[PDB]
Amino acid sequence: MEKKTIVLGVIGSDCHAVGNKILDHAFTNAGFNVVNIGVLSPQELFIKAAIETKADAILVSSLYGQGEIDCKGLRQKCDEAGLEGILLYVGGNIVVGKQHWPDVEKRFKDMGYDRVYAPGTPPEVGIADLKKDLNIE
Amino acid sequence: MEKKTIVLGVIGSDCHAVGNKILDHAFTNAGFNVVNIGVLSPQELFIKAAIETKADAILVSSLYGQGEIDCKGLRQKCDEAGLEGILLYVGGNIVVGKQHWPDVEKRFKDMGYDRVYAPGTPPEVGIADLKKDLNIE
Amino acid sequence: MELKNKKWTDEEFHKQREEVLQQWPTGKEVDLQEAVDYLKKIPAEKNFAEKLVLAKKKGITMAQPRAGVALLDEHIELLRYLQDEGGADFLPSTIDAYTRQNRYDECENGIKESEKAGRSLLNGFPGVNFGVKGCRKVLEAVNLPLQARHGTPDSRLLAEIIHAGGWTSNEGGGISYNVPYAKNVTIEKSLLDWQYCDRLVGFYEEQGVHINREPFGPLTGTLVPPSMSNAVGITEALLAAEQGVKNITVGYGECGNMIQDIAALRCLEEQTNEYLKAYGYNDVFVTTVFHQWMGGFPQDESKAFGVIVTATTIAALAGATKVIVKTPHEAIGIPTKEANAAGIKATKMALNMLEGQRMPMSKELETEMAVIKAETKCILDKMFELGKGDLAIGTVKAFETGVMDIPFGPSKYNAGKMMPVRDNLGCVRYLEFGNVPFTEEIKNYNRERLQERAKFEGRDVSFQMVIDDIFAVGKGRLIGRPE
Amino acid sequence: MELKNKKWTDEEFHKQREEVLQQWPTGKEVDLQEAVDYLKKIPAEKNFAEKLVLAKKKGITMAQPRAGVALLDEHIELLRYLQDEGGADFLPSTIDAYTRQNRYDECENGIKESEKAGRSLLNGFPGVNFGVKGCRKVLEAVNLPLQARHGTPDSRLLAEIIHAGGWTSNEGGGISYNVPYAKNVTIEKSLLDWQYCDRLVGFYEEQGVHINREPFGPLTGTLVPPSMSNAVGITEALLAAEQGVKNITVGYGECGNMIQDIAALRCLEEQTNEYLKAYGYNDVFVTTVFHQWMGGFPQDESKAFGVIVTATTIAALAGATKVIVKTPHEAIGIPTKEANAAGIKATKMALNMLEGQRMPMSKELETEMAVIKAETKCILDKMFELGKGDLAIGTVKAFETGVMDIPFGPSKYNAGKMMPVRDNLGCVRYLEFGNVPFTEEIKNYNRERLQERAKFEGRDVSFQMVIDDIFAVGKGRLIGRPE
Ligand code: COB
Ligand code: COB
Repeated sequence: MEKKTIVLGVIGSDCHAVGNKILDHAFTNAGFNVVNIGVLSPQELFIKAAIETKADAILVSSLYGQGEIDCKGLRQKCDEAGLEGILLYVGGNIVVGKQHWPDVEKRFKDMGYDRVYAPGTPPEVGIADLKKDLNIE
Repeated sequence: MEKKTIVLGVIGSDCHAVGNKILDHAFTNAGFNVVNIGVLSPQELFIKAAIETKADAILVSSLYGQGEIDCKGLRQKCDEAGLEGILLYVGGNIVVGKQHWPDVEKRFKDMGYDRVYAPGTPPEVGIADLKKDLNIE
Repeated sequence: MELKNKKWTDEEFHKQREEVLQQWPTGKEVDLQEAVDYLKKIPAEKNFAEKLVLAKKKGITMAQPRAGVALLDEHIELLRYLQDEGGADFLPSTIDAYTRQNRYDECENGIKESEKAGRSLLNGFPGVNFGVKGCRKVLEAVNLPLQARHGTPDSRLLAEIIHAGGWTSNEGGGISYNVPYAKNVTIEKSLLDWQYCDRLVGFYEEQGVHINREPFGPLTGTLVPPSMSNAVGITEALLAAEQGVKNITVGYGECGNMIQDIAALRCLEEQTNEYLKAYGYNDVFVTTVFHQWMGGFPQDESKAFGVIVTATTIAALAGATKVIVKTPHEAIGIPTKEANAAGIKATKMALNMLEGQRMPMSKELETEMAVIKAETKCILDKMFELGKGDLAIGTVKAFETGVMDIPFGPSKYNAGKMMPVRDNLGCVRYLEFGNVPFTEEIKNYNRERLQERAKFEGRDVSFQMVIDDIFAVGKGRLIGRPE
Repeated sequence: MELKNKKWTDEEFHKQREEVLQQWPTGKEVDLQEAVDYLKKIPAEKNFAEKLVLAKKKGITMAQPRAGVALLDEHIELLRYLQDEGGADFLPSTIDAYTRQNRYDECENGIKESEKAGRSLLNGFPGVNFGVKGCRKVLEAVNLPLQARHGTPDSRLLAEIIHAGGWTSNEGGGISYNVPYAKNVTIEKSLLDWQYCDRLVGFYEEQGVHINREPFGPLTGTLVPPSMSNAVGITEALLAAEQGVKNITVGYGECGNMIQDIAALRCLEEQTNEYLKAYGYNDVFVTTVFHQWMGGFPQDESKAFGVIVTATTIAALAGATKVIVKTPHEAIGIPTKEANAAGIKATKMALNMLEGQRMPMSKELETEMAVIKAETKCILDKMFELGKGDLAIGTVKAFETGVMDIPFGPSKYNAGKMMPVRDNLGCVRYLEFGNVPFTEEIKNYNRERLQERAKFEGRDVSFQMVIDDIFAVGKGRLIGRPE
C-alpha cells in the first residue's frame, strides 16, 4: 500500500536463498521498499541497514534450524541502536525439528519478536500483517 | 514328531485360499495328518470332519474380517457333538480392522478358543504351540 | 436357461427380472421406468462412464480406493472423508461377503450387531439389505461417481438395486467373480448370471443411460501370469459386449516387473479393442485399470508406502485410466478412513509427480508384448475351438480341460494344475504348464527365463520358490531369494 | 598459493598441513602416521570406497540418509537407530552450519546450550570441536562406513580430523561447497582449499588407504538443468583426480521427469569416465549418487512418501550406485530418528521391489542423452578455452564471465543471469541463457520444448512459471500449472 521500508535477510550461518528471493519479489510487488541484505547475515547487518534506510520493519528469515540461537538479542540491540519500537518479524523454520507450534511462537515472542511465523507461511500472510501493523491496509 | 490329526479350514463366507494351502503344507511337513476342509466352510463341517477322523485339534482360519461373527458358538457345538475338550485354535485376520490385540485375544478366548493368533502368524508358531499342547514336543 | 453367447431377447430378460426381484423384499423398490429418469438426472461429474471418457481424453490416471462398512450413515461419513480428505477421483462401495453369497439373513444380523457394537462387524456394505433407498442416500451424499466393487457369482439382484440406486458402474464377471471367490458354483451358471448383469446394463444403454462395467483383472491376486489374466479380461469384455455393454474398463493386477506390467496392460487394451472389432462390436469405449499389488503386504507402514507408490509409478507410466489404491493397513485389517486417505494421498501425489510421463517403446517392451500377445492368443484360440465358435461354451470347456487355469483359485471347476513362479528379473512366468495350450517355443522361453534364476540362486526352480515368492513382498522384497 | 590444476608436491602439501592443524586445538590430535595404521585396521565392511566397489559389482543401489546432532552420545544413538531400525547401507554425519563457516566458537556455545536444553540446538554434528577422539568413537560405535556430508568452503581442518577419525568418505568440491553455501568466498580460494582436501585423500591413497570423494551434484536443489549440474561434477572429478583421488562418486539431483533424470545420471557417469581417460586418469573408480527431490516438500507426510518413493524408483531404474534419503519431516524440520528410519525403510522397500530392474534404451532417452552431452560439452569446452588448457583457471574465469552460472546461488561470484523453468512434460529447461555458451541449435531446442508448455497452459513462458515451479511439489505436483 504505502511506500514503507523493510529490511529483509537470512540470519546467522544460514545460506538458504530461494525463499529470500521470493519474499523480496512479493513484498516489492506489494508496494514496499525492500532493503535485502541477503544470506549469512549477523544481527548487526540488519540494524545497520535499518538505520541507514530508516526502515519501518526488519523481517528476519531463518530456515536452517539454528534461529533459536541466532535470533536471541536482536530487540535489545535494536533498542541500544535507537530503533526502539521497530517492528520485528521472524519466519521460516526457526527451531530445530518439528515442535509444538504454540510453544515455539511463545518462545520467540518472549525474545522480543512482534510476529512469529511457522514453516511454509505464504508471503501474502506477512504482507497483510505488515500492512495492518503499519496502518496502510 | 508323533502322528496326530488336525482339521483345517477357512470359516464362513471367506474364500481366502492361499494361507490354507501353506498351512496344510507346513503342518503336513511337520508330521501332522491334515484334514483340510477348505474355504467357505460352516461350523458343522469342521465338526463333522473332527468326528469322522477323531481329530486332535481344529484349526480355524479366518481372514476376511467377519470371524468375530462366524467363530462364536463353535465350542458349544463341539461339546454337544461329544468333542468335549478338543483343542480349538483361531488365526489369520480374525476381526475387522487394526485393533488392540489383548482385547481381541480375550474376546476369542472368552468364546472358547484355546489359542488365538494375530495377523501374520508364522505356521511355525502354531506348529510349536500344538506339539506343546499335545505333549509331543 | 441354456448357455450361448447371444444377446438375450427382451422377453427372456424380463421373465428373469421378475424372478430376480423376488429374492429379497427390497427388490420391490426397483422400478425400471423410474430408475431411468433418476439415472438421467445424475450430473456427468457423478457418472462413472462419462468421467472415464474424460480421463481418457485428458491422458490422466484417476485414483480409486476400496471401502465399505455395515451401516449407512457411517458408510457415508467414510466415503465423504475419502473424497474430501483423501482426494479420491472415484468412489467405491465394497460389498460385504455375506451379500456375495446371497445370505441377506446374515447381512441383517450383521447390521444389528454392528449397531449394538458401535463398529462394523461386516467387511463391507450390505447393498441388497439397504435397498434402492439406501444406495441412493449414498450417492446423493457424495460428489463423485459410484461403483459396486465385490466378488459375487450371482449378482443379479445386487445389480438391479445398485444401478436403480444411481451407481453407474458394476465390477465383475462370470469368470472373475466366480473362480477366485467360490468353491461350488459352475462356470456355466455364473456365466449365465453375469449375462443378466451385462444385459441389464445393455437395457440401460438402450435407453440412453451410460453405465460402466469392469471385469475383475487380478483374480486371486497371487502370481497370475499376464497372459492368463488378460485372456480372462478379454473374454469377459466380449461376453459383456454381446449383451449390449458399451463402456468397459479391463483390468490387470501388478506383478512387479515394470516392463512386464506395462506390457501386460498395453497388450490387454490393444487385444481387447482388437477382438471387440473382430467380432463386430464397434462402439465400445475401452479403458484400463491397474491394481496396486494384490498379494501379501509388509506390516511396516513405511514399507507399505514403498509398495503403494512404486505400484502407482508403474500405473502412471503404463497410461492406466484408473489405479486402485492400497493402504498402509493392508496386512492387518480393513483400513480406517485416515489410513485409506493416506494411501490415496500418496498415490495422487505420485501421479501428479509424473504428469504426462509415459514409458517409451523399447526392444525390451516390444519383446515382452509379443510374448504376452502370443500366449494369450493360444488360450483364446483354443477356447473358440472348444466352443465351436461360441466363446461362452468354449469358456466352460476350457475350464473343464485346464485350458484356462487360475493359480490358487478355490473353485472345484478350476484345474489347479498350472503353477506360476518368478524369473530372475521378477517377471511372473509359467513353471508348470498343465493343459495350458502353448507351443513348445512359448514353453521354451518361459523355461529359459526361469533357468536364469536357477543359475543365479544355485537351486533348481521349484514349488519352494513359489512359496518364497508368495511371502517375498511381505518380507520386504519382490523376489523370493533364498535365506 | 597460486592456482593451477597441478598436483601439489609433498613439501607444498606438508607446509599447508602444519598451518591448517593450528586452526583449532583438536588439530593436535591428528597424527598422519598413526592415522594410516588406524585407517588400515578398519574392516572392509566399514570402508566406504570398498563397499561402493561392492555395490557396483553387484548391480545394487545403496541407501543413505542425512543425520546429525550436537552431542556425541546422542549422535551415536541416532546413527545406531538408522542402521539398525532404518536398515541404512551407509551412514552420514551431517556437519552443523557454524562448523561450515569455521566458527568453532559458536559450535562450542551450541554444545553447551544443547546440553542444558536436553535437545540439539545445532543443525548438525560439530566434528572439529569433537576432534579425532570424538569422530573415532562414532565410527567404533557403528557397523557401517561413515561419511562427512556438509557444505564448507574451507574444509581443510575438518577433512584432516574426520579422515584421521576413520571416516572413509568426504563430500564436497571447490564449486559445489562454495556457490550454494557462501556469499563472500572467491572461486579461486575454495578451489585452492578443496585442492587440499583432494590432495589429502591422494596422500592416503598413496599409502594404500582407500577413501571416497563425492562432489555435491544438486547444488542449490532448485531447478538445476542437468547439463549445468553435470559440468560441475565432471569438473570437480577432474580436479580431484589431479591431486591423486582414485574413488569418486559423482552426483545428481532429481528434476522429476524420469527420462530426463535417467539421461542425466547416465550422461554424468559416461562423460565423467570419458573425460578422466581423455586427460590420462586411468585408474579412477567411478560411482553415482542420485539425491531424492532436493526442492520444497509437501507438509503432508503421505504426500512426502509419494515424493520419496517415486524418486527412489527413478534412481533404481537409472542404475544409481547410491541414493540419498528424504523423510516425511522434510518440509518442517530435521527429522526425528523415527521419521528418518521411516524414509529409509520406504526407500529400501522400493529398491528391493525393483531388484535388478533398469530402464531400457529408447529413442526418447537417446535423444535426451544427446542433448545433455552436447550442452555439457559446450560449457566444458569453453572452460578449457578460457583457462588456456587449465581447468582450474578456466573455472574461475567461467564464473567471472557467466559461462558457468548456478540458479539461485547466493555467491556474489555467481552471475545469476541464467534462468531455468520446466517444459510441458516437466523437464527442466533453459528459459534465459545468460552467457551460457550454447549454440543456436541448442537454444532453439530448449525454446521449442518450452513453447509447448505455453501452448498447453495458454500463457507466455515467464518468471511466473519459474515461481510456480518452485512451489509446485509442496503444493502437490511436479509442474507449476496455472491456478
Ligand atoms: C520458496 C522457498 C522454497 N524452499 C526452499 O528453498 C527450501 C527447501 C529445502 C529442501 C528445505 C525443506 C523444505 N522446505 O521442503 C530444507 N532445505 Co536445507 C536441506 N538446503 C536446501 C538447499 C539450499 C540452497 C540455497 N542456497 O538456497 C541446500 C541443499 C544447500 C540446503 C542445505 C541445508 N539445509 C539444511 C537443513 C537442516 C534444512 N534445510 C531445510 C530448510 C530443512 C527444513 C530440511 C529438513 N527438514 O531437514 C532444514 C532445516 C531444519 C530445521 N529447521 O529443523 C542443512 C544443514 C542440510 C541438511 N541437514 O538437510 C544445510 C545447511 C546450509 C546452511 N548453511 O544453511 C534447501 C533447498 C532446503 O520457501 P522457504 O521455505 O525457503 O521460504 C518460504 C518463504 C517464501 O515463500 O516464505 C516463508 N518464509 C521464510 N522466512 C520468512 C517467511 C515468511 C515471513 C513472513 C518471514 C518474516 C520470514 C517460507 O518459509
Ligand atoms: C500365505 C498367505 C498370503 N496372504 C494372502 O493370500 C492374503 C493377502 C491379501 C492381499 C490380504 C492382505 C495381506 N495379507 O496383505 C487381504 N486379502 Co482379501 C483383499 N483378498 C485377497 C484375494 C484372495 C484370493 C483367494 N481366493 O485366496 C482376493 C483379491 C480375492 C481378496 C478378496 C477379499 N479380501 C477382502 C478383505 C476385507 C481382506 N482381504 C485381506 C485378507 C485383508 C487383510 C486386506 C485388508 N487389509 O483390507 C482383508 C481382511 C480385513 C480384516 N480382517 O479386517 C475382501 C472383502 C475385499 C476387500 N475389501 O479388500 C474380499 C473378500 C473375499 C471373501 N469372500 O473372503 C487377498 C490375496 C488378500 O498368508 P495369510 O495371511 O493368508 O495366511 C497366513 C498363514 C499361512 O502362512 O498363516 C497365518 N494363518 C492364517 N490363518 C491361520 C494362521 C495361523 C494359524 C496358527 C491359524 C490357526 C490360522 C497367516 O495369516
